[PDB]
Amino acid sequence: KPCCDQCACTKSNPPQCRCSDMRLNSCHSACKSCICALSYPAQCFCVDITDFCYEPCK
Repeated sequence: KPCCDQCACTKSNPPQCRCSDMRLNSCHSACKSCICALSYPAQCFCVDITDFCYEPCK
């Protein structure tokens, strides 16, 4: 499951939305571009800009 607690979206049709929340070692299953801190363990964000927000988690 890909979820997202912190979501962000530009006001526009359609909107580009990024997910700001930050995981360790890797991004969620449906993240194309994943950008992590070079360090163990690693702080990974998903920089994808999809045009809808995923739902929260847990």
